[PDB]
Amino acid sequence: ILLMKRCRDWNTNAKTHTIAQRTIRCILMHHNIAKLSEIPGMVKIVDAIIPYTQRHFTRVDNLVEQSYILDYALVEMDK
Amino acid sequence: PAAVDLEIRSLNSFEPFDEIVWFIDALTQGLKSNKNFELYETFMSLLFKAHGDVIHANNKNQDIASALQNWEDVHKKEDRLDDLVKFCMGVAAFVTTA
Amino acid sequence: LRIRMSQLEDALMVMPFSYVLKFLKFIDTVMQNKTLLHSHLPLICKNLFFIIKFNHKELVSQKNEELKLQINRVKTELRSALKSTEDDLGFNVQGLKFVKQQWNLRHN
Amino acid sequence: VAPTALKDDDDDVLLD
Amino acid sequence: FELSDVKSSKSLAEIYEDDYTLSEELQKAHSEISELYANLVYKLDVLSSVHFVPKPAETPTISMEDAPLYMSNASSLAPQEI
Amino acid sequence: PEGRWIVSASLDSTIRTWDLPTGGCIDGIIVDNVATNVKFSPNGDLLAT
Amino acid sequence: KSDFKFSNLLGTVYRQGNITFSDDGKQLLSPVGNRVSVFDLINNKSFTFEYEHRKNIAAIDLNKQGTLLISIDEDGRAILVNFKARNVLHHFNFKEKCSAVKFSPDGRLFALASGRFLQIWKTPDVNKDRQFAPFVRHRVHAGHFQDITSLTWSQDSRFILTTSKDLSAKIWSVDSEEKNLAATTFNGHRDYVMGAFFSHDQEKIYTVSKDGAVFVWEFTKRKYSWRITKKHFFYANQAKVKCVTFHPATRLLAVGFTSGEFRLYDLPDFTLIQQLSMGQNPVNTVSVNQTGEWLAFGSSKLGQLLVYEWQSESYILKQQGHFDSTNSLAYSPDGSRVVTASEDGKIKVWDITSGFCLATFEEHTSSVTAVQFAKRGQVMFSSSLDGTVRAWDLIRYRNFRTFTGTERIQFNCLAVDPSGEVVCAGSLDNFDIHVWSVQTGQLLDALSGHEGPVSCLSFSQENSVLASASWDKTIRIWSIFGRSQQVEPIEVYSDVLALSMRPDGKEVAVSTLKGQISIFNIEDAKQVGNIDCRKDIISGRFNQDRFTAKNSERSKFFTTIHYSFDGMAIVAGGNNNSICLYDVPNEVLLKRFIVSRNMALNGTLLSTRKMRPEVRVTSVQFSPTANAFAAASTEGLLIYSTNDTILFDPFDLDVDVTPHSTVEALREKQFLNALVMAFRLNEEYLINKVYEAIPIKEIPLVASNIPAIYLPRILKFIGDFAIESQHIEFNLIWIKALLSASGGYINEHKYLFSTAMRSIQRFIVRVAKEVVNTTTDNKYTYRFLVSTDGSM
Amino acid sequence: LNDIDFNTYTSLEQIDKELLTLSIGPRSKMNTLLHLDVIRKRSKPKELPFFLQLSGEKVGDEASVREGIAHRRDQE
Amino acid sequence: KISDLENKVTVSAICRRRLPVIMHRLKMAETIQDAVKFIEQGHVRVGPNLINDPAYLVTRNMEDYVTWVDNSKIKKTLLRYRNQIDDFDFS
Amino acid sequence: STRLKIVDPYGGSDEAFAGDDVVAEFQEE
Repeated sequence: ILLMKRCRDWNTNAKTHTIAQRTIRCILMHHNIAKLSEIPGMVKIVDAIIPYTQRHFTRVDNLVEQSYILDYALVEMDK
Repeated sequence: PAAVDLEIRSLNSFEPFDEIVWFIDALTQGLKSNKNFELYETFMSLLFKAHGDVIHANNKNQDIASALQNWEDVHKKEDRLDDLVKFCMGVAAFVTTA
Repeated sequence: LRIRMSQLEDALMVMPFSYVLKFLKFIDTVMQNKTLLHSHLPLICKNLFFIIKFNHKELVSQKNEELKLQINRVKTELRSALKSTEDDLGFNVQGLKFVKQQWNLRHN
Repeated sequence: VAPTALKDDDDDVLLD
Repeated sequence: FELSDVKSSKSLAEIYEDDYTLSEELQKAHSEISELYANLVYKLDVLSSVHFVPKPAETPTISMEDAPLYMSNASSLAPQEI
Repeated sequence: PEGRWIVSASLDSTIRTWDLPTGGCIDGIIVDNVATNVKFSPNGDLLAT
Repeated sequence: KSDFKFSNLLGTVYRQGNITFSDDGKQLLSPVGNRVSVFDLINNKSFTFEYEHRKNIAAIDLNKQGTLLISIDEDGRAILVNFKARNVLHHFNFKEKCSAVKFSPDGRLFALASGRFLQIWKTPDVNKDRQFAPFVRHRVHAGHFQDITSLTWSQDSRFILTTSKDLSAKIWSVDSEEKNLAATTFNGHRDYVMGAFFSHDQEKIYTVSKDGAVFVWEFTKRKYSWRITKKHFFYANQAKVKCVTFHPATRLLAVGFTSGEFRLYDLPDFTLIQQLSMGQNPVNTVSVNQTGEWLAFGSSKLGQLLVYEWQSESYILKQQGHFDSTNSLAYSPDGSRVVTASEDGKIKVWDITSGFCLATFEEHTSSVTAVQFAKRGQVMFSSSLDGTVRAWDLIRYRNFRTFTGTERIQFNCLAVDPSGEVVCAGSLDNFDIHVWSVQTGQLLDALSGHEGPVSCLSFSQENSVLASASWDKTIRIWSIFGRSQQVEPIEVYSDVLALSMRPDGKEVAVSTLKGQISIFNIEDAKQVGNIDCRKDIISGRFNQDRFTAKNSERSKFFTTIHYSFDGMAIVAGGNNNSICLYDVPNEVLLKRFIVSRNMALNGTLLSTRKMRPEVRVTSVQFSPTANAFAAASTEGLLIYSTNDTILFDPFDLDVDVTPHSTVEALREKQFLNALVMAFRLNEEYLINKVYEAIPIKEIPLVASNIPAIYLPRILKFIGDFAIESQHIEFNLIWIKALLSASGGYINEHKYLFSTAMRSIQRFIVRVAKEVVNTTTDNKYTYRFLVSTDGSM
Repeated sequence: LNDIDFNTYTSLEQIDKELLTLSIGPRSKMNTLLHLDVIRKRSKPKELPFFLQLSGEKVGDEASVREGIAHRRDQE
Repeated sequence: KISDLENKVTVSAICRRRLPVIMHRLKMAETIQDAVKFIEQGHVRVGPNLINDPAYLVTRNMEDYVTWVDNSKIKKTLLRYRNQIDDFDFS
Repeated sequence: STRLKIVDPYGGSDEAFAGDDVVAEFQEE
């Protein structure tokens, strides 16, 4: 109960979400998700984690796009 | 679009999960054809929406696991398109701007 | 980091080209330091992109073959460094959605 | 028929 | 408030019945007032309008108009709002 | 009207349709009386001779 | 230098008349006033026939073969059109108001409900060439003493049932020999008879009246005669039956009541399948699909149309047009969507491809005067007479901000900064331009200086300069951004009505009350060109006018103007019956369009106001795709497009260039020449042949070697071709080659490739991205399921 | 060559087997299937006993309230 | 105020806003009958729009901009008597 | 009878009654 409270708060801030995401990843893969869903309060904490995670996913994906400027540098400077 | 959904939950969920295994191989074969891509992809999404809990509960089952693995073995191949789309718009986003 | 964001773009805008080439060398040095990059990957990315946009026509002019190799390495590690992040983000959201549905079915 | 024309009972009582 | 000073039409069972089963009359009064304004709006509009102005216009009802169908209400809320 | 065809009439008592993209005659007619005039309608549904 | 043709009408889905399903059942034909719109339900596409009537359409019907469509106006003038080729076939006048028209199920004959008389006529053969006098009347029947409400055909094309206002249903025989078979009049109704139908076996006849009674008629012994065996009743409290339809094969009765609700019933058991309400306005028309699974409803008052799948209780179509005329229009920057604003005060978002209303906004109390998008395109801003300016997110469909003046100033024009941080609105009463901050919502300041009301506003997309116009006879250029503030006034000969900004941001055009389009250089503030419009405009004498049209001065000015994105053309509109497209550099008329020819509209040709609807165009804009332009008018949003491209408009031909010649170059593996030769011919079918025949290996070679002159054209072709094509990977390979090889040239000349490249971005964003978004989650959804431990 | 003979051309179903190609139909189909569920939810149309068993403060029995004495399963 | 609104509103007030009434106050026409003739013949424009219906009432903000039409023969007379006919403005 | 015969350039080249029980309704009245 305590941890996803913290990760929820951490997830809100873009400067600290990355730590939160990996901790969430560890739990999902080292626990029975059925037990997780049964614990009271997970769903309400899990409510808040979806939107911010999606916002982070929409971002960063855009940054990889801005990386593809570099292909233009290589191909152009190759010419 | 309804009739596609009218079925997909109607697929049976006992062990040995033959039809689900059968249906997965259909999308597996369909992807190999490289035709009707979007329709085949969205069909698999609806599968997880309707029977994802069924799959996860028995993910250790050999028959289902093998079918999923083959679908991944196909599905991994079509990640090239991700590179091509993701490249062009960035070059586009730059070319108009700078 | 100490430079304020409001003045970052302009500081990066004042950057001389020959000096800009050295900033690329610095980014290379960050890149061999995997942990340090992961700590501050996003801020590095924005500065690099703006610089490349800032002097794109100068960079293409440069023909140093070694400079190609410096450019090439910067991605494959950066792309992998980035690619891990979306995958972790993608893994979390999908399972996090799935847990939501299961409880909904249980309570509805 | 109109001049304009072209050209078991299962029981419901059951055991529970 | 004013208390009725005449005999009540309703019998104690009726008012007791009423208790068993902000104000509808208050929303009714809004409806006519809106209706009166719509009529009054149209009249002064047509006399002072250069161009043609058209006149303004149980069972389950179909929602004639929507604020998209495929869109989800949850997706319409910002993370901060959630 | 679409600028794709040319129709011409000559003293040999024939009306010929020419497809400009390929530059060849596509239809030919023989008229009893030489057609001194030919004109397309603005819509092109009609040909006046 | 392009030819624009009317394509479709958005903002109106149904005005009156009877709606009809296509025989295949995949298309719905909705009569829209003076024209008829056809909707492809399966493909979710829409278009409108170009042919038009003298007066608003009254009735329509399509043959089961799907080859012929008949449309009759309120005057009885009938237009016959080939459905497949969308070309008019013949014009005829029946010299009387035809209540209804129905083709025989054979299709050889069709029936017309004319007053209290029934006419049966013979169908022309489409295969035969055009006939001077094709229509021949088979017969005319005079049995009823009052107007015929409706008529129904027998499945065998031998009998027709008619319901008239004589409280009587009367049957006929199409064949004279079979007159004895069916010469009966059915009586018993206590109110007007609405619909008479045949059973599938045809032994039973069902009749319906406005009162809401259904009678079942059978031929039986008392020697044998028709009798009312069974009686049903619609016990609607006050609603009256307005329209009724029957499907014999599946036995469905769909009835629309005057209260605005419909009931679905099963006959003869009279089982109420469902009952629903589409509003308080009467249900005017109902039609049933050939299969009988789709039921369409139409109400004229609010112009409503709805298609219902009662099988699955789902809505195939639910679209309703503006009650008022569209005051303004604005395209999304990519052109995928268009937003329309009406005098009601409600904003509707429309999709160009589908032609359907995605969402509507009702927040504005009064008429919305203007609508505009930001440069980015995520957001749309609007200004209304109620005294508010509202900002709208089109991704989440929410009004995230509202702006208003201190004293509730009425706003008539609006403009948005390219950065999307500053907004400026103008008023017809205050003379000062209000400025708000988008992020904060506070009034930054008021830009004063106009001695007249501010008529219109615009921001330069690049330079970010503001140009303001008024009835002050002047134009003022405001350099709002920067440490110092400045105003540059330029005087003009007459009052300014409309203003358009050059996408480059170097020039501005203004339309004046004198009927002149004057262009000025912003940086220097001197005039550069002037165009006359007074002669070009066509204005029709109003029926109430006591003065001639030529002597009239009512409207020889354009109240709306806009540039072409290429920058060489202007489309202009106003309170008149004309849209004029000019060619700016040399000041001539390219082409002129007649916005309408409906006789009802006033301008086409002491206690009471003699006000009647008039033809006028509120606004006009070009497509960012550079292939269409739309004009807001009273009837709705007219869209003219250059899509068909039947014209032969070659570029740089030589005798060696030939469609045949190109093919050998493909056969001779000279791909580069074949592509260039095809472009010189400028034929889409040939270009498509060459484009799809180039192997993937050779694409980078060809792309590198394309001449610069053809680069803008090929880029436009791919963008337009890709948005609907199925070869995304092939197309995405082509763009990667083109951008990689010639991207630097594109950057050098951004404006030249602006339109073409934008279309490319639309394809990459509006379809290609969605593919990976669906692909990527499946990958992650996969990984979680396999990797995650199964439940206990 | 008949396609040339009529100045028309039909795009191939698939240019090459390795090349990805979508279905031959409207692109809104994919959106519809993914969000078909919510479309259904939005599209749904909008919606005494003779011996009255009343007790407590409403009937003036305030004493029962002071001393402490004081339907969804039906709806299902 | 509202109590004033009960009695202030009068038919005469509404008639006062009649365009035929108004320009008479502006002195464009000698008489109301002269006014209704001019509007029917089409010489009088309110803002950028022409009005041919006498029963139109001009709202206050439009009150300032009621005027003759540029090519009116009447206006040509107006500038002629005062001797400021400028033919460039066609008026 | 019951079908109009019109001689016009476009044409002219070449009853049973069923009703309800009113007497029963009237007898009911």
